Amino acid sequence: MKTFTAKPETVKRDWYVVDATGKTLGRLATELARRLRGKHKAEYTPHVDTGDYIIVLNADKVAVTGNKRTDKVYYHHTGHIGGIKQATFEEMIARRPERVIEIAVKGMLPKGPLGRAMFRKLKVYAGNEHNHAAQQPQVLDI
Amino acid sequence: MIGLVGKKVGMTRIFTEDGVSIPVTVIEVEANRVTQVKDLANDGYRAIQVTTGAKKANRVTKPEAGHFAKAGVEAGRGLWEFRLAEGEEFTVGQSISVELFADVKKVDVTGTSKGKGFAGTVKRWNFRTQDATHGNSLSHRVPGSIGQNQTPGKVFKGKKMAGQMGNERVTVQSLDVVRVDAERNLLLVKGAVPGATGSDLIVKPAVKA
Amino acid sequence: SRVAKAPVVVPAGVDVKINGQVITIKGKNGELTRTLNDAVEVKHADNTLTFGPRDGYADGWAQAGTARALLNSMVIGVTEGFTKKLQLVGVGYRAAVKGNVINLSLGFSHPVDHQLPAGITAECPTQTEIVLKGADKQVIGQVAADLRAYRRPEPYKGKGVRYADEVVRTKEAKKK
Amino acid sequence: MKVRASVKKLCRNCKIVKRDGVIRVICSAEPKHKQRQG
RNA sequence: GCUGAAAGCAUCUAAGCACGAAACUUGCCCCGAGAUGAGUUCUCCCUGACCCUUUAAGGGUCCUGAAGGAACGUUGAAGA
RNA sequence: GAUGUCGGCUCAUCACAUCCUGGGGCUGAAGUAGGUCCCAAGGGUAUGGCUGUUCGCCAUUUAAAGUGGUACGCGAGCUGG
RNA sequence: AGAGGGAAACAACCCAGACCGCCAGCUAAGGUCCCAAAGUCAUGGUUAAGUGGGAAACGAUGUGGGAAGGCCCAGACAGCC
Ligand SMILES: [Mg+2]
Ligand SMILES: [Mg+2]
Ligand SMILES: [Mg+2]
Ligand SMILES: [Mg+2]
Ligand SMILES: [Mg+2]
Ligand SMILES: [Mg+2]
Ligand SMILES: [Mg+2]
Ligand SMILES: [Mg+2]
Ligand SMILES: [Mg+2]
Ligand SMILES: [Mg+2]
Ligand SMILES: [Mg+2]
Ligand SMILES: [Mg+2]
Ligand SMILES: [Mg+2]
Ligand SMILES: [Mg+2]
Ligand SMILES: [Mg+2]
Ligand SMILES: [Mg+2]
Ligand SMILES: [Mg+2]
Repeated sequence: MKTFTAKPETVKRDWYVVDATGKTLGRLATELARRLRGKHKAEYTPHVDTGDYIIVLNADKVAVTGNKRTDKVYYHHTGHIGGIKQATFEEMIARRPERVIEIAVKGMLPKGPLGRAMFRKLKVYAGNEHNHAAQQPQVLDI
Repeated sequence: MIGLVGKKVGMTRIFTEDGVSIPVTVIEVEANRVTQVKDLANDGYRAIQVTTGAKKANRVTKPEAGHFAKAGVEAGRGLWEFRLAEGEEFTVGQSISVELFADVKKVDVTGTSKGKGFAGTVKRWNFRTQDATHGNSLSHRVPGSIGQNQTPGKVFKGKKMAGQMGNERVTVQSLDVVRVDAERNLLLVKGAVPGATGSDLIVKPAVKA
Repeated sequence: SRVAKAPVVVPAGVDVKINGQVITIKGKNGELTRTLNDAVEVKHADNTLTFGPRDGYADGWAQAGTARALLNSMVIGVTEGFTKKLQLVGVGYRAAVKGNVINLSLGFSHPVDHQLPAGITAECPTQTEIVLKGADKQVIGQVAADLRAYRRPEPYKGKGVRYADEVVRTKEAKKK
Repeated sequence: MKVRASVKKLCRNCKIVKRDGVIRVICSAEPKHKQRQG
């Protein structure tokens, strides 16, 4: 008798809303990474995306401890020689606040085609409003 | 301020009565007709879409014809957009003439530079030619070294090499307006502007001083 | 502590209004408002004010001693206000105030004009003197620093904008 | 300003201050005594 | 630097506030929605039957062929 | 059972322990001009005579003629002193 | 001439010596927020430096703990006359 395996055709995914106001960036990202991957469902299988769709509101209101608001640096290389760009946390918030949460979660997801598929189920919004009311997303008080 | 779309007629000179020759570029600026107005509500940004010139009815397609008929203007040879500054209002179908530059002192002219085709590094990047004599073997106009040894082990992105030169969008900034001839649809700017004779030019007031 | 353990007597004519942590004070010289730190609660009483370290924060006593000194100057600003005097030293140096803008001639090739912030008054009893008056002790001290910054007193002849009270220590140019 | 690894009080008026994690010596009397650890 | 305690003083700092460079982020120019996160706006075009089958994002026949595109030709200050 | 070895040419690229330009503190800083240290790598940073020379010396400039890494960068790019 | 697990990767380090099969269980080193299997475990402390997650002489009213000492309501320490 073989171990059960979930099938991509028959797996159901729910929609959730999370308010990132005041939450610690990292301790919020781990909970998102769990549910985006499906580690909270008994039918979890490694090669199938059994996760949920999650909407994150108020991404610009996310909190960090210590001096990380001004000292956490985000590096990236443009591919051109000498093209090493950097941006601290608070200017990432001022310019692209959604990128902060997306980057943190992306690092906690598996790397590869399936990991990139899980990341598509994450909808991050800087403000308080979202236009996914048609999906009837359930409040996830995390 | 918004700009206008004209055509490069050519170059000539204007003699000033005090004995100074001013090299000018003649730009034919016919009436620019507004074909569409975009606003924050429907498009998310404020701009106008203008056309100019004329076009034979047998060369306009039904999608383009319906766009001009929506505005109620005759079909031109193309469409161009201009971002509206705060306070500028325009209505569709309104015609804009060259006298808009009556008090403008300096302009920026945008055009498509003349195409040089596939150009070597000497012409395209001002590389130095190697020796013509003194033993040089088949290496007179070649670019020479293109990198360092194994440590990078690659050629860096953006290296200057031979390739297509010209035939691209080029803007010349802060050109003095010598004369605005409204009744003849002429605009004389001092200096040279990109593009060949007969190419389309976009003339805007100078964004800098 | 020792500063925070001295209650601030609020005299008659001035009133206080505590709203959680944000405090405001009105008086004849104007009104001021200021948010205090979360590490300190201020207890209102009869015409005297008491500051103490709110539990849950280790630096309360250090933070408390500031609020004491903070509103102690707030109550002085709404009754007596604050005054600082600058005296210009040097030939050609002369200041004149029109409206809320100072017109200083500090030997520059261009006139320097400093715009007063809302709430601070100025006047020049003479050409080489300027007196400022206002309610907030921090703001009047800041404005005086900016005017002094235009031409700081040099150590060879004392020329430049200086505080009327402070002493500049000059030195001679070593010959030979 | 003397930028050295060993900052010390050079006279009676020198005061040790720590500003932004940098030990400094400020002297109200001798401007030569101004130091900072670095 | 201002205010200011810890530390009755002092203190640019611990709470708070202000300045401060060709560096940084913008501003200038160019590319840019394969930005697969593939966006937006405007306009245009197509409004027939019928059969089969395991009956579905199914297959097939007849009729129909638009907007537009490509091809071909004359070519270009566009171009291997 | 081969990793072509100096210098030059061409073309570079990075580091900052900065030569110039920018911002400062101190000065045995009057001014001009310097000395020294701190911050700063955006851009810039000679042509000749002699020598295979790197270097150096010399002539004359320049705001300055920076120091290093890159197989003492670069011969399936040139040269061959 | 030695696989397996750990040390990110890593013959020689740590755990441990692979006869074969199992979609059983218990452990070792090492681990238990996510990548990535297991404590967002419990109790009491310390650190504010992202220290942890590289380094010396030496410098410093950083801060925790401990044991004494000098002076002091015959008024000390600081400030002010
Ligand atoms: Mg051509
Ligand atoms: Mg040459
Ligand atoms: Mg040959
Ligand atoms: Mg490589
Ligand atoms: Mg071989
Ligand atoms: Mg080099
Ligand atoms: Mg440096
Ligand atoms: Mg810049
Ligand atoms: Mg070499
Ligand atoms: Mg080679
Ligand atoms: Mg030979
Ligand atoms: Mg391993
Ligand atoms: Mg065995
Ligand atoms: Mg077990
Ligand atoms: Mg796990
Ligand atoms: Mg716990
Ligand atoms: Mg570390």
